[PDB]
Amino acid sequence: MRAAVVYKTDGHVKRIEEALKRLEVEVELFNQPSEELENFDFIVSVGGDGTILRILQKLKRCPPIFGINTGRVGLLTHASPENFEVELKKAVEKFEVERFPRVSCSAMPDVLALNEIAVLSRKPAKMIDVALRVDGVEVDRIRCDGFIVATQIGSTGYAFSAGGPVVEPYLECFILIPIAPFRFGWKPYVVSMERKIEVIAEKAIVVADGQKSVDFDGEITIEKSEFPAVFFKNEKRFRNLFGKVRSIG
Amino acid sequence: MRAAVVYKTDGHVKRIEEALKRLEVEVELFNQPSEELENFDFIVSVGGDGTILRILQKLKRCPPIFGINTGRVGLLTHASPENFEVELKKAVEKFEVERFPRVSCSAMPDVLALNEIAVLSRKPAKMIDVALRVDGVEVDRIRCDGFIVATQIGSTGYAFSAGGPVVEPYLECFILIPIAPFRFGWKPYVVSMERKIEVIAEKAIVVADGQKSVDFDGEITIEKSEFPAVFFKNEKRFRNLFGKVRSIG
Amino acid sequence: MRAAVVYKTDGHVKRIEEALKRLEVEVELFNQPSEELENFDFIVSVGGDGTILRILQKLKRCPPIFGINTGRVGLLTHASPENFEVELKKAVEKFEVERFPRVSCSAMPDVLALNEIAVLSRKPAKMIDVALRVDGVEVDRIRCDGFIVATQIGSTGYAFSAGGPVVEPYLECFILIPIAPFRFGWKPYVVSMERKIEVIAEKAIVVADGQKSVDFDGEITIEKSEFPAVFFKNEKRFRNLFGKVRSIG
Amino acid sequence: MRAAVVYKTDGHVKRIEEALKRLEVEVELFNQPSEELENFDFIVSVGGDGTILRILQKLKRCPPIFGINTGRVGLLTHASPENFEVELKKAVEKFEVERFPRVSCSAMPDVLALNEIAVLSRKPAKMIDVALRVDGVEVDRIRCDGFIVATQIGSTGYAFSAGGPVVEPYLECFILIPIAPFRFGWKPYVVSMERKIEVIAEKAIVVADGQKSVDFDGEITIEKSEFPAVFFKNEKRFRNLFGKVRSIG
Ligand SMILES: NC(=O)c1ccc[n+]([C@@H]2O[C@H](COP(=O)([O-])OP(=O)(O)OC[C@H]3O[C@@H](n4cnc5c(N)ncnc54)[C@H](OP(=O)(O)O)[C@@H]3O)[C@@H](O)[C@H]2O)c1
Ligand SMILES: NC(=O)c1ccc[n+]([C@@H]2O[C@H](COP(=O)([O-])OP(=O)(O)OC[C@H]3O[C@@H](n4cnc5c(N)ncnc54)[C@H](OP(=O)(O)O)[C@@H]3O)[C@@H](O)[C@H]2O)c1
Ligand SMILES: NC(=O)c1ccc[n+]([C@@H]2O[C@H](COP(=O)([O-])OP(=O)(O)OC[C@H]3O[C@@H](n4cnc5c(N)ncnc54)[C@H](OP(=O)(O)O)[C@@H]3O)[C@@H](O)[C@H]2O)c1
Ligand SMILES: NC(=O)c1ccc[n+]([C@@H]2O[C@H](COP(=O)([O-])OP(=O)(O)OC[C@H]3O[C@@H](n4cnc5c(N)ncnc54)[C@H](OP(=O)(O)O)[C@@H]3O)[C@@H](O)[C@H]2O)c1
Repeated sequence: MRAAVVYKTDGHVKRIEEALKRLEVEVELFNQPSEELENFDFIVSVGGDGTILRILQKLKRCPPIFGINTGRVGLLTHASPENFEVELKKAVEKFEVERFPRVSCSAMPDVLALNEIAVLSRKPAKMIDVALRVDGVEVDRIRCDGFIVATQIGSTGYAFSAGGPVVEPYLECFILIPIAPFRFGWKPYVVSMERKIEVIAEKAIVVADGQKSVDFDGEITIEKSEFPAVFFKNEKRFRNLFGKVRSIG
Repeated sequence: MRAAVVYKTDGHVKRIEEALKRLEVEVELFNQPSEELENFDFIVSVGGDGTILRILQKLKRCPPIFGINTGRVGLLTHASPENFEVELKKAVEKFEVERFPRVSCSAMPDVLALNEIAVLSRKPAKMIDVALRVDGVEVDRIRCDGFIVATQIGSTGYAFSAGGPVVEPYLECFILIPIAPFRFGWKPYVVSMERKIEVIAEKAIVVADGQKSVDFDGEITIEKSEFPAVFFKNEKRFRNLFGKVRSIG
Repeated sequence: MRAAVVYKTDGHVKRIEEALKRLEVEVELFNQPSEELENFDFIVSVGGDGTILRILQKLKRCPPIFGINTGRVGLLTHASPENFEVELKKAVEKFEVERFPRVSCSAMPDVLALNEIAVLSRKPAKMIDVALRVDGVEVDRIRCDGFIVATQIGSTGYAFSAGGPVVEPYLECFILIPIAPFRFGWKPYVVSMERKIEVIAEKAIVVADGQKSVDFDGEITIEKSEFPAVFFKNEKRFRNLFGKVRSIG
Repeated sequence: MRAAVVYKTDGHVKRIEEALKRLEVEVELFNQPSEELENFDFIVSVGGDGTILRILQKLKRCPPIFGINTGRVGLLTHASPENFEVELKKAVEKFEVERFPRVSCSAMPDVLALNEIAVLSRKPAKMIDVALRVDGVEVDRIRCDGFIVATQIGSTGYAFSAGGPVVEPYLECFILIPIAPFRFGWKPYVVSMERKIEVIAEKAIVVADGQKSVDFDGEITIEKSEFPAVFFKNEKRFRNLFGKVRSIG
């Protein structure tokens, strides 16, 4: 059984490597994400949530991810440098896995997103007229700095800052919310993730998980992909959710 | 086949009779909701969403409800007097039904709520210290005027005014949100409606769908019941939601 | 020179007496607010902002107030038990005074409010239809749990929880904001404090600084009074503002 | 008495020309704003609030402005095509003036802003770390898509969409609010326009009234300038505000 250790800075890589060693696991260190990662039994992320997002941009089929939070808040991580040994041991031996859906939009067919797909204007300080449709029905048209289509996992990211609700990890759904909407009233919409999202806009740009982006004009489609992000089951995922959220910043 | 027609004011009760008559349906009239409605094939509600809420408070087993919106906005209704005869026939003929979960708290053992269970302070202009727990884990503790535990159907009611998100009718869940929270940061939480909610508060009052209340001191649990609200299927429920919401007043 | 010392609990009332001693000031201890306080050169509040709100309720003319916060946050206080001495001496010796307007409403002529005048429904969990006029012009009609009319000082109290903006102490103005407004869109309005505020509501109750209330039906008017609250000049009032607000709860 | 008529389209230029001729006012046509407008007794704007903003960009000394609204909502406007002839005559005959402050940025020494000075990220979908100080005191530090420093006039513009409050036209003040702030809690701040604002951020751009922008790295300061925007007094500005704000989109 071999595993890949991905890291941003040399942080705690030494000890993490030795721990995987004592658990008799072959190790291969990575300076940065690479599609080569698909060829392992599981991955150990060392950094933050951003690290895990970058790792997932290289994966289609996804081996179990165990994340180590090196910073402040880690909604996607399993432990910190302080207790990764105990947890890693439990994860690597119990080998219970857990899945969360990933999305894709027609403008970038090969990209998958865990947090969200954002439609922003190309120039800063410029609005865009965005039309929104889901399962064919026109649900709204609004002028804003951009529009967010996020998963429940994304509810704590960009959507959160736009004023969105925090949604439980285990409740699948889309969160449609505008960024700086110019209208008297507006509300975030929470709909089923089985539905098809269509966003219509001119002189815009699509961004997925803040990584890959492509300029586009007209209309794009967003739906649930077939390749979820996979992690080892975090027994306290729900419990930690509320505490981690109050410390965001 | 027999149907009970419940009305707020006897303004159209005649036309409706001469319509259920044409459809060969035995008809009975009730000026005020009653446990007897439980002995009919279906119920016709004349008035507003409130009318429907008042009817439900009398039903454990719930015959299919066909609502005729008397006024402005009716998220729970099926048509207005301007076209009820048409939509009524399609409903009675196809007889396709739809169900939405109802909840109950321990303070009032036999009452069901379609919108929410709200916990407010007994005296106006006075705060209460509220503690929240779902499935055992402590999720929050905050000072506020009150706290709402709503279903997705209630996401457009009291919860909406407290700044909650608009949630699709076909996505089951709990919107947990405070009313006038006295704290720098706060967010609504959307969790699976399969979980157990617990609200701990002193000098408080519990209200179900705005109909039945009762004072309580301490803990009360809220959870999904076995007796849903049953309505005739509304083929356009999803599309008409966004429109009706923007006109809420 | 004699000064009154008001306290809720026996907290640090001792050392505070001994400090006013070394400053050659005559002391008079009060277990609770009294209209008597008007006959002093200055008052020393020992408790919190609530304590100061309760003291001001019994003062038409207001001798300089010096607050000591034994609580968590005190936007109206000058020091904590840890440094009241140094600050008390500076205040009493330099004796520089600062003033903030107080408001009064027609329903309760003799009452003055430093934070706000709030219009709430008599029964909890019930909305009230509120009409708002400023200087005779109609500004808004809305359904809500209540409606707040606050000063810049109250901007961090009830109005804050209703979603209002924090206004610095030295910018005189009114903050009009509803509690749980039942409407798609709504915004807090910030108008000049020289204007006449008019609130029309049935089955309501008016409250001033959360201390005095009167049931009322019809229309009440609110405007700037002639008896400001008077405190010793607080040099760091402004810079302290932003830190104290983030800790509110 | 000579006046310049600035228009965005051939619209009602003809009828406006006869209207002024019929008033013994010498007129001149301008397709696009010019620094020459400073050489007229008054200016007639045809278009929307944007037209007015673009005209102000070329004026230090500001001759009175009369606005005719082509669009749907014009908070800076005076009349619509349907009745400009009437209002125009009352304006030009009474010649009553009204002034509103414009602020200036240190990154663009000669530009004036009526709505706001906004600091945004250079790249879309990228946050910037923004530090805020007013009158030399540290007020906040937050990660966001941007930050807005608006005047009461701008409170209905960008600040509005960022979730800021509605501040009446006659209450001079600054509105400090972030765009898509990534933090659990946050509040818009309203401070006196006599204070000095300082925004600190790297890899950012400053935009004035959404017209002129420059890249900056470090610290910029914003203060009230000496060159106000001037308009013919709008008798119903205060009452029309609430109506216009509720129709924004
Ligand atoms: N709020 C905003 O203004 C804003 C702007 C752009 C992008 N974003 C979010 O960040 C992602 C793209 O990031 P980026 O490459 O531009 O920069 P980062 O990834 O440089 O910035 C994103 C920040 O958000 C944290 N984060 C990411 N996903 C999160 C989640 N689900 N819940 C809570 N925090 C989360 C990151 O992890 P840390 O613990 O690991 O460091 C980091 O602090 C998007 O998926 C989007 O959700 C937010
Ligand atoms: N926003 C608030 O401040 C507030 C305060 C108390 C109660 N409520 C809500 O009203 C219910 C209690 O009713 P009540 O006897 O006090 O007064 P009503 O029932 O007198 O008032 C409730 C108002 O909300 C509308 N409504 C009801 N259920 C709704 C839903 N699921 N989505 C959108 N609108 C809905 C009703 O419409 P119809 O008659 O008009 O057609 C009615 O206009 C609760 O379930 C709660 O959700 C809201
Ligand atoms: N946010 C809400 O939901 C809510 C509900 C009702 C009343 N209030 C406010 O409470 C006051 C009525 O007093 P009460 O007898 O009901 O309660 P308290 O005064 O029993 O409770 C009020 C709480 O608010 C704090 N507070 C008071 N004035 C403040 C101000 N100007 N800025 C920031 N915090 C302030 C108090 O601080 P200390 O701990 O220092 O006393 C206390 O924690 C009114 O001024 C009203 O604005 C707020
Ligand atoms: N909310 C947002 O996302 C956003 C984004 C960028 C800029 N803005 C605002 O627009 C200005 C820059 O203009 P721009 O070149 O980007 O495009 P515009 O000027 O093309 O767009 C601005 C829109 O806002 C309206 N507007 C302008 N000033 C206003 C004010 N003081 N109060 C209420 N509405 C106002 C305009 O009205 P008319 O159609 O009648 O001219 C127009 O619809 C800035 O001063 C800023 O306040 C807002």
